[PDB]
Amino acid sequence: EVYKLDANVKRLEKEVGKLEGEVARL
Repeated sequence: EVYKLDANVKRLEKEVGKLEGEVARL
């Protein structure tokens, strides 16, 4: 369970970062 969750969070970390990056200049 934990092994998968760590992977989920790592991916979300990247995805939220990308979103924060795209709305950053708006």
